Amino acid sequence: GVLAYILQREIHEPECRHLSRKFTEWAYGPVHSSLYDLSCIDTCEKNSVLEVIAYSSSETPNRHDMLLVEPLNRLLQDKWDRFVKRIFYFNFFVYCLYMIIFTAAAYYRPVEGLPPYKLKNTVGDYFRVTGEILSVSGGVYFFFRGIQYFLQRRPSVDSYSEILFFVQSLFMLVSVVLYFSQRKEYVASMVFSLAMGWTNMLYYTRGFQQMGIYAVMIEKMILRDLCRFM
Amino acid sequence: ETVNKIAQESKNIWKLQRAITILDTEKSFLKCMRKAXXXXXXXXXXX
Amino acid sequence: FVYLVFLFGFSTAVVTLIEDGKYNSLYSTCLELFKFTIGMGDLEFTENYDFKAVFIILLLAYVILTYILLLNMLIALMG
Amino acid sequence: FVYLVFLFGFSTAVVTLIEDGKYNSLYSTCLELFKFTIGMGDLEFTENYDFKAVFIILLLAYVILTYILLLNMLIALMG
Amino acid sequence: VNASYTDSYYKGQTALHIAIERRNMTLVTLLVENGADVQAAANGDFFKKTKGRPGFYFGELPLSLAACTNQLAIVKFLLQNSWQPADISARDSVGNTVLHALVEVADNTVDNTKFVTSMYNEILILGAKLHPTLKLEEITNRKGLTPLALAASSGKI
Amino acid sequence: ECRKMFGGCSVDSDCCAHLGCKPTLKYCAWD
Amino acid sequence: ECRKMFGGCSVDSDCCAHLGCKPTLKYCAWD
Repeated sequence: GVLAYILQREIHEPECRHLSRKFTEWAYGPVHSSLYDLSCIDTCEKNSVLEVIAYSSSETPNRHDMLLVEPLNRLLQDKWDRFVKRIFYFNFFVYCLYMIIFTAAAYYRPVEGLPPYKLKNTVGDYFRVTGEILSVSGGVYFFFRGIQYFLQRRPSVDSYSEILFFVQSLFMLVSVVLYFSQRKEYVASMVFSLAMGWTNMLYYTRGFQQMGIYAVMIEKMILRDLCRFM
Repeated sequence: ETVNKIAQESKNIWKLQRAITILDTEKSFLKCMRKAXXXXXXXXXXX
Repeated sequence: FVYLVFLFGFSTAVVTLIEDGKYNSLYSTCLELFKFTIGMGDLEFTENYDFKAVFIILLLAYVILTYILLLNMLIALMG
Repeated sequence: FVYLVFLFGFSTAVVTLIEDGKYNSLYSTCLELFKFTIGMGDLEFTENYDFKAVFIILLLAYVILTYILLLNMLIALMG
Repeated sequence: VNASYTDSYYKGQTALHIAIERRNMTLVTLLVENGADVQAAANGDFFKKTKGRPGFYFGELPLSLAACTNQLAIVKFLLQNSWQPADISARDSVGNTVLHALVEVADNTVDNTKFVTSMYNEILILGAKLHPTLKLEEITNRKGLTPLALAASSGKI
Repeated sequence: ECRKMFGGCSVDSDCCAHLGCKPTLKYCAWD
Repeated sequence: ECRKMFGGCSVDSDCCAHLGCKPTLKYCAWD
């Protein structure tokens, strides 16, 4: 309530303008318009009102804070309706191909023998080899992205999904080291990696009200109820 | 119950999580040129 | 859509892991896996299985989770 | 009444599709199908089956839907 | 007195629109007497459904406004004045008359129904008093809808 | 008849002898 | 190859003949 008050506590009196967060001025017999400052978007180097709202978790009073408007609700729509929605789908689609490739090499991997030597000759030995390199390369990006997340915020469930991504990418890395080691057992680790990535992929659906609800419910079953029963 | 609670929240839950998704991307998108005025078209009477 | 993703991913994971018998095909393996999701299955036959200890664990992961969270989660939605 | 309609129609569809073994009769086939609805079944035996790929799909359709919507829908009604 | 806004937002808004928006008889009166066009359509995005922009639609014409904002006296003065009586059957950009707009402005709350319902009544009483030949409730909006049929198309029960 | 090797049993198979219909492709494979 | 006695079949077994992989240890036991 106070958050909303501080951002939107518009003031009108002499010297009012410097203090006020919101100015609204556009009314038709029906109708009204509200204008918001807005500082929270402006805060950056500090975590900020917007940053805190974006980041904040496990408090349990959050539904309300996220809901706050105009800017928090208003700001998000402006950010995403204009461009963000397009950006996410491209990310999701790009991820999906990585998955098809990781499975395809794994699906079509040669029994051998273990690991090398690999002929890498012809289309048959050429297509699979590209996939294997591509999948490992795909693996590195998650590991690099994850480290920053650990690196940016060393201190301390949530976030549940980012955490899973790090686990899978590492699993692939373990397989790769094994592959260089060339032990047969290394597969099993890769097999965990292929399936885990696919289960991870379902996450990208998030931000969709039908879809977003399902992922959240699944996350809830596994953090709490399954974990407790197990 | 977890499913039911999630359902009651989920217009709202769907809303908060999205914002988080947008924020992380914005932070990692290179802080590339992007918007950086808010107002909401309104019409309730109240008249 | 969700079950299809979980099922598809799991099937792909199985197909790579051990061709074995009847798991060689994705169309058959998916059918084998769907049967598991419906809750009718024959469990831990193993025989002719590589990473079966690795594999039994994989089956426990997939089957348990699928019966446990997707079916109940969809069913919870249904009431 | 509803299960009887779904079951009866499905049984008729099966009876035409492949007499096979034990599916030749409607009284037996219905018994075979009811067993599936109760949730006890043996799946994708196939053997001596025509349009089995066509048929496995039919079984997936009927069994899945029946377990999935009628039983849950009746059961949802029950609470 | 008849110059209008040209930006996409307030497009076509005149001083008379504003006087009404502000519920100001005195200024409505004054503008009409110095010859404000009573049929001027305020049609910019500020006068249609929220982007959200928003908001807010009544559509367009002074009479329509004056009704949709529940302002009976001004509805009367628009239709009855010496200077320019409102055309009670005019259609906005969407084909809507004041009866159509009223249906659009309903939101199924008890006090909403109540005010729309009798302002509707009032318009008809004025139609029949002033211009008896006009079968008002038969007039179709762009999409072919009588006010009734719109009401029912949009669950304004 | 019998759908020899590369013979598709969606219907009418009746896959030959050494062949067996595998319920994905619906073709007949043996060996 | 075949994981003779005391051979662990987590992967690549392929447990020998007289041996059988028992799904706990993953080693190969026979007799």
